[PDB]
Amino acid sequence: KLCEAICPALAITIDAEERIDGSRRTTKYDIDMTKCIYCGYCQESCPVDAIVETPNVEYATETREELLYNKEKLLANGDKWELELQYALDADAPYR
Amino acid sequence: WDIVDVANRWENDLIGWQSSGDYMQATQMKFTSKESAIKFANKQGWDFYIQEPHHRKFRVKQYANNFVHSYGKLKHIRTK
Amino acid sequence: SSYPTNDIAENPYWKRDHRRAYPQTAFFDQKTVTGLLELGSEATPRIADGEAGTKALANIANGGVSFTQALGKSSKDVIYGEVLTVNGLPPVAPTLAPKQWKIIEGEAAIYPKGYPCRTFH
Amino acid sequence: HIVSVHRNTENNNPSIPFEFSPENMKRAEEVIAKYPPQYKKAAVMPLLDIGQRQLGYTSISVMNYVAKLLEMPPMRVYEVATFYTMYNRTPMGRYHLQICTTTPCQLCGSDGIMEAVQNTLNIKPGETTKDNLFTLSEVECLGACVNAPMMAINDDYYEDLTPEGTVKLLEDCKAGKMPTPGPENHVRRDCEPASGQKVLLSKEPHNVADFLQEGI
Amino acid sequence: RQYGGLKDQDRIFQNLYDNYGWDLASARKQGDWYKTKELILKGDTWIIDEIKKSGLRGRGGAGFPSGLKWSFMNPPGWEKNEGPRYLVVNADEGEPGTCKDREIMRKDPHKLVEGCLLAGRAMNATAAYIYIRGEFYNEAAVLQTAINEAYAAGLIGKDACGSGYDFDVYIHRGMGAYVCGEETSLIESLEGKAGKPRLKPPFPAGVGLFGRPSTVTNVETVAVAPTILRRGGDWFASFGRERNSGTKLFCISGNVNEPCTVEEEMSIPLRELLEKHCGGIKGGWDNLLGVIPGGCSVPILPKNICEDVLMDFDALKDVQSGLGTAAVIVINKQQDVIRAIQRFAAFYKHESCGQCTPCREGTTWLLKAMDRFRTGQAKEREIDMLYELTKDIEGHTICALGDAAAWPIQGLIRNFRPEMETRMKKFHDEVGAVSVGGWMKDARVEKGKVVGAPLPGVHH
Amino acid sequence: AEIELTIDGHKVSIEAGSALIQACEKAGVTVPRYCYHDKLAIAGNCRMCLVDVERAPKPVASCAYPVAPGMVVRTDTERVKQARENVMEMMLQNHPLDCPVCDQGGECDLQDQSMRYGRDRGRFTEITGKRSTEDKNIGPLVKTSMNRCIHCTRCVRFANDIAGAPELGSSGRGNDMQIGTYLEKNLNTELSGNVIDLCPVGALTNKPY
Amino acid sequence: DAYDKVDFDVPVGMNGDCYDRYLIRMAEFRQSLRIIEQCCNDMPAGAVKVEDFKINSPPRNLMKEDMEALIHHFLLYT
Amino acid sequence: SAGSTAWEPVGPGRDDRPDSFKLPTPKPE
Amino acid sequence: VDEVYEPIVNPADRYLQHVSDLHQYAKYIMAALPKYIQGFSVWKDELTLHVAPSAVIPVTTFLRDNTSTQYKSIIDITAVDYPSRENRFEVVYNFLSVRHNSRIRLKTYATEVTPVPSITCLYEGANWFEREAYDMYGVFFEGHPDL
Ligand SMILES: Cc1cc2nc3c(=O)[nH]c(=O)nc-3n(C[C@H](O)[C@H](O)[C@H](O)COP(=O)(O)O)c2cc1C
Ligand code: SF4
Ligand code: SF4
Ligand code: SF4
Ligand code: SF4
Ligand code: SF4
Ligand code: FES
Ligand code: FES
Repeated sequence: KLCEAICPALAITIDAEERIDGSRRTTKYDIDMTKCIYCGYCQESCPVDAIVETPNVEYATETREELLYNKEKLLANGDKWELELQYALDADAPYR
Repeated sequence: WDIVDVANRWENDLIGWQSSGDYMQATQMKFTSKESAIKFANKQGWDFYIQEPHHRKFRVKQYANNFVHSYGKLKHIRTK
Repeated sequence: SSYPTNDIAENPYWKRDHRRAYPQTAFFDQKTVTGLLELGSEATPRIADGEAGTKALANIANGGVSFTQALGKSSKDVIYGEVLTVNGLPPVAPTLAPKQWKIIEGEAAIYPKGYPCRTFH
Repeated sequence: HIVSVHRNTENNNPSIPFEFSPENMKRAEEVIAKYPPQYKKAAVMPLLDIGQRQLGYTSISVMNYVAKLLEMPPMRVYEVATFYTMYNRTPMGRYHLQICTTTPCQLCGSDGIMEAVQNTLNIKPGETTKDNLFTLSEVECLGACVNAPMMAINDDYYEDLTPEGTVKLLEDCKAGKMPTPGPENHVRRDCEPASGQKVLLSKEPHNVADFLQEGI
Repeated sequence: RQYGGLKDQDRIFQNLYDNYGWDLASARKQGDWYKTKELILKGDTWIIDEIKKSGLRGRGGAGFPSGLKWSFMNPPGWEKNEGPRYLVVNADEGEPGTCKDREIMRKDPHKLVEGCLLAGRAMNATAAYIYIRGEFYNEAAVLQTAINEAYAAGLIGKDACGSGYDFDVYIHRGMGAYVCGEETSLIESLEGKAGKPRLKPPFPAGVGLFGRPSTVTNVETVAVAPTILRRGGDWFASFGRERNSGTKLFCISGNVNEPCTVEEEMSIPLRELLEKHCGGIKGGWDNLLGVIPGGCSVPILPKNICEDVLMDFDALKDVQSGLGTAAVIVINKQQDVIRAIQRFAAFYKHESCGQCTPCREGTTWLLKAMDRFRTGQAKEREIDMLYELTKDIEGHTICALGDAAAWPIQGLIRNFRPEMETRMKKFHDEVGAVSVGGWMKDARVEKGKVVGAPLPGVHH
Repeated sequence: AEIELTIDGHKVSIEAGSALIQACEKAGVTVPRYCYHDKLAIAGNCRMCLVDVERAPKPVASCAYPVAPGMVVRTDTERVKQARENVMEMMLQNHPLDCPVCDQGGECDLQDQSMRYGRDRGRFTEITGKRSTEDKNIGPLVKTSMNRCIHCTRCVRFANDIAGAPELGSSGRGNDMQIGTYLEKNLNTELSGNVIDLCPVGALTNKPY
Repeated sequence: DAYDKVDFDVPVGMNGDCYDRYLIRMAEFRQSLRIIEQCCNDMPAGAVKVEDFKINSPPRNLMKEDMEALIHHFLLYT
Repeated sequence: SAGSTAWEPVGPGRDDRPDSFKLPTPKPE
Repeated sequence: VDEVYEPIVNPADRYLQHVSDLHQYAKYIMAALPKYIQGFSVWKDELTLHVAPSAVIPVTTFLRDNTSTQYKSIIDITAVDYPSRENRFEVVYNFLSVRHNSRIRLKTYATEVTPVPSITCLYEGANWFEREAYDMYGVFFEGHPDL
């Protein structure tokens, strides 16, 4: 919950609990992209490189409720763009 | 400010966010002393309850009391 | 990195802690200024020794002597040397980093002579 | 390394009973009487060693019985047994080899001693042999730095050792009589310089009553 | 003047080599238990002033003058405390290199017993516990035997020596700990606790054993005392320099031709001690790399400073060292001094009580570093890092073991730096480059373990 | 009886036999601590309360030094700052990088006092790595992660002195010291959760939270 | 920042009109170009941020390996 | 803002008053 | 570059002489207008003069017209809320002298009902800044043509 604290716009909203295997994990992770300013402080605070910001910009919609991203919509977005994220990380991490 | 029940927080149906209608749920003025607070409140006409603090009571502490003589049965055995 | 900050041995933080060394916000009311006038300063004392001078400070800490009184009780060497200058002129608004301007004309200049703009170094 | 946690087993658990014999009980009370009646907890160490000798290792049952006797909570016994190292909380062998690897005994050749024992027994420090006959352990200085190198076999110091001597000493302890303590072979003697004494060369001592002060 | 001539006529610890009996019949011939009754009837002030005029200093390593610290037990208004007053003897002999307190009990126990009785008289003690190492089992059984003979002769017990002073003597066999040799951890061991030290204040003389006043002495420090009292004090001042008076057992050991244990007057030169009472160095005086004159708790000395340095507290202190239990540990040039120092660090890691932070952690850092400097897996600037790590310990601890874990590494760095740097160059040529912390370039955490580099010291 | 003394130039009065840290608290001087809690017995294991007293050569423990008339005490001079940095270096050698999963993040004294009285960066890079330790199972209400212990002995003192649960103790020796019940037990007391509020580090944490 | 360690000139104009301001703005274009060329010719090595991890977040190769750096990261980003 | 630090973050600063503006200390005697 | 060398330095040692100069200048001004100047502070090449609402127009005239202090430009006006005070507001004027290359400050105090004199009589640029401070904090700037 460092991404939830440093975010200027307070877009992020998280709620955790102990998973069945005894680990720490999330049950809720939301982003209101109508609150987001795309600052990148959230990809800077995470000490595990989970949350990232893709180079994608082609995600316009016809409704404002498709922009209240939840955990499942983000996990699939990361499964999709992983190859692009690996390129950007392999050429950005040393400076970051 | 003290809460007004109906309009403090309630869960949204859409995504699970917590809503509100109380506009003073996050405002917290800070003052240097009690008298300034009370004056500012009265000048603005707000009704207030004062919460007098609770301070730790001073009592002597010695490292020697850990190692004192028991003329009778040991009450408890110390570890450290 | 830079060397004396990446040095692993003789690089204590309390020497390169420039934040906790911050310069205090000094405050000077008329009381603290008349004492500097009736008395002096650590650089130019004019104060009596012992508890006598201590209570002399105390007389000014409270309203015992005023600023106009000690402005009129100030000899020429006091004013002309601690309020004004030795020459008698008042000080001017100081500059931290002064700038002596200079003009460039002709060929070096950004614009030729005809245009209504010039060039300062 | 040191182990500070216990996991119960069929041979070392609080349900195994333990009880000092009449002899060790009499000795226990003679120990408890060395100390003030209220600070009988002070006795916890010698009683733990008495149990460690009656029973070859210091089990949880031993600790619990002693804490019963001294009316202390057991955890204040478990601390004591864990801290001091001579309380062996695992089953041991018949012959605990305690070899000094400290700087003096190393400059006098203890590494060859440890290697000879590691090759003879084919055992590493902190291990036990298939016979339950030799529990090895490298240790710190044992107060015999002058008669270096050295070793110990169940509270008995064997001194001024050589690898051949340590091998054959293990061969004797494995089977039958073991030699008496002190310098190996007794070709040399305890703390006198090996060449022979240079200092106290007489056969009757100066009695201090012959040189008293003019008072008294 | 020039010293080192102590003749047998002045040697206190006769029977150091089993020339005579230790039994009660033979200690009488030696003069033990001679006129103790009148010595008890002199009083506390005469005994204390005699030990004061004598200048008898501590023997466990801290040369605090005796007589003084015994007087601490006798302030005004002590009787009104209404309680027992105990005495303790620090016969624990955890100090690698040290052998003397063993010899003092397995050969001449009755001097120790009479020293307990007399220090107790001077300090008005009702008893005297003796803390012995558990590894010293047979020595303890002998001391109990002689203590029991003294009960038989009345020298200890009720109305000791027929005087008007009740006094018991109890043996307590400590089951293995170096730190328990320290003053306060000893007492907490006698209280049936872990041997974890206590802060000072409160001093033992005010609040000690079982809450009571008490005092912790070295075996030799009381063992000599009956003889200093019997024989007049002034002659003890005649030994040694002004503030470093008297005789002192020396346990020599190491790469010497003839390892030995001997008795000599203090302020004797180190070189005469090495050449005469022993066989000289193995390989010659110029086959000398260094010497450790107080055991592991003292920085090493180089050959230049062994040429003229007296074996006293003061001069050894003047060369940034000190006299401990006077146990000399000698080291030729055929040895790896760095291996000796890392061993001392592994020792102190094994004997830290684990109470205060700097010892708990700093000792393990020091071990992890010295195990690397042994193979060169380091940089040169890591040595100045190491000097700072020792300064992180040298004054922030409870007991003195933290300082004792620091100092030898300060002495290695002060003197034998190039050997460290040369081993490091040897690693940089023979294996590869290295960074801070022993990480190479190919080092990586693959499958739960580091694989791309050697790992010094890991045995588990 | 109340005495008088000096602390960073300020003068204060408190009763005899008192700890210096209580005096400093009276005079408002902020002093660090881990092992000292007001309602518990004293010990001196953390070694973070060190201050300079003109009477004694080394810095001394405010938590344990008795207060005496006329003693002068500085808490700002370079020796204290160095000693505090050194102690925190030592404390954070073998502390795991668990802050994100530690439930004390945002309310840990170790963070705050390392940021305030400690170094910007560490010099422990050793390849043999940090000490480890196993987690104990002392019951549902208290969750453990004992790689995070600093061995303050607040837990022990509370249990054995204010609660009456002497099952909690200090096993082992040295760096392998381990606070725990030597065998699997449960912290049977109705005051068990106050331990959670006492530990500065998140080695004992509330479980349903 | 470094405007004292790099050369440039300041245009000035009479008449106070819009034309003079336009000429000043174009002059500032060209002088800024001079400055860019100079800075590109002399960009010193070193850090780009204060080396005090109590103010500026550290690198990640330390935050993932050193304790004090992770603490400082946590506090600065909370 | 409820996560605000409980420890004082930056202690008292450092005087930079020139000595000509410091109130004189009387000589002790 | 093998090793980068950046010396360790305090950023405030750069200011000490300018600070002594500002102290002397403030002392002159307090001696010159004792009726008005209550105090002055200094902090890192920034001066501040503390006054009362009556003293604003006079001191501004001195700071605009006097030769040694030709503070002709008006950089800003700002109010600040300190509710702990009786007079919660604290109006702040910043000034500049292109002549001597210096800035200076000037602080007053006010309330939700006690107004402040307007310096539009002197600096026309204060019009908008005072309208801002009114709208933002509620301070009333007496004499203002269109507040
Ligand atoms: C950790 C530690 C261990 C010690 N171990 C011993 C020991 O085994 N034998 C000994 O004579 N002294 C040992 N000493 C030294 C002294 O016994 C003890 O500290 C104290 O100085 C008593 O010495 P004294 O009365 O003769 O002057 C040790 C000191 C420390 C700090
Ligand atoms: S980068 Fe976007 S999602 Fe992340 S903190 Fe900033 S505004 Fe919020
Ligand atoms: S792990 Fe990363 S994404 Fe998850 S809460 Fe922490 S900062 Fe946010
Ligand atoms: S320095 Fe080491 S041995 Fe001494 S008290 Fe501290 S932790 Fe224990
Ligand atoms: S277990 Fe927790 S409370 Fe107990 S000493 Fe360790 S850190 Fe402190
Ligand atoms: S206890 Fe340790 S891991 Fe947890 S927040 Fe504090 S410093 Fe971080
Ligand atoms: S060094 Fe081996 S017995 Fe002492
Ligand atoms: S607070 Fe004093 S050492 Fe812990």
